[PDB]
Amino acid sequence: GRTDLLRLRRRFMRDQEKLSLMYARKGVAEQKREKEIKSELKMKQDAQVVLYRSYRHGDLPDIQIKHSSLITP
Amino acid sequence: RHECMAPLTALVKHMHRSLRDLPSWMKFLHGKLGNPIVPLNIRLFLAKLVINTEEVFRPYAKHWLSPLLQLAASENGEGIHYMVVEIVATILSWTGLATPTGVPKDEVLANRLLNFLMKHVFHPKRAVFRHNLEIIKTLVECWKDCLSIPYRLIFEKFSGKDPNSKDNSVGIQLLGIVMANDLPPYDPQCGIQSSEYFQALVNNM
DNA sequence: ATAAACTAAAAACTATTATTATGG
DNA sequence: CATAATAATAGTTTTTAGTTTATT
Repeated sequence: GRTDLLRLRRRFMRDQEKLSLMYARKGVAEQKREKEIKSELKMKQDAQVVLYRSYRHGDLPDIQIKHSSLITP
Repeated sequence: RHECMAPLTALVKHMHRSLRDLPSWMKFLHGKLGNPIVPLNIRLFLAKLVINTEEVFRPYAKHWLSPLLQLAASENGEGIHYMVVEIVATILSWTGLATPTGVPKDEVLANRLLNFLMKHVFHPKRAVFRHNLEIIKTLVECWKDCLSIPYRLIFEKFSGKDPNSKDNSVGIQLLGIVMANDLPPYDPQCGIQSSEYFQALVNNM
């Protein structure tokens, strides 16, 4: 219980801000509409492609790859 | 809110920059608070301070265990509930640093504070009431050391008016707080009858 | 001058549904 | 100006007051 004081202060609502809370919920909802629109438009695109091999850099191709690395692709 | 405390806060910051009961005057203030005679002006000054200074005396809060509790008990400024909840939040912000299970003084202080809060726990509001309930749950499940259940004030809280309109549900949620603990559902000790104690339950049922 | 039905039975029991007291 | 909400509304059967049509 470390956030317990933080839980207290975040729940210090007794300045009677019910209308303020609902308005904050409203603004959050509008931003959620915007962000959701953006996310939907983004995800219709092809998702990021997954790889299947480790890789190393040198002056030569490293033949030390394993059978798994070869056949998973 | 407190405003003259700002230099005190600067003092705390400076000392913690420079910083067992190694005295940087917390012996002086330790005595200044341990007495339940310290004036409410100075009492609340020290209270707000130690709220803001809980971090510095972690492997010290056990010695601070008794003051805060006796500070917590029978609190009599911005509001009694305000400082009560703030200080108990500070106390439970540590759990292994100190426990009110040593001298029976802290144990009885904790029990008396429990009675105070369960007397006080209610809101016309929704969450902050449930926030208090969760406060009770957190304290009982972080100590579980000397904590004992009255069941009597509890009984009248949940037995209620035989509600044609929901009111005693506060006592029901208190029972649920107990239920979250592995504590006995109701000690069949004397109580009042130990049999109808559940007849009132099934009545409100 | 209407004794049958003249004409449509004013009304709750016992069952559901949109309200918002609020949840956030 | 959003959302597990919630509940005051309504709608079915009874049984009164309207009325024809002979009835003398």
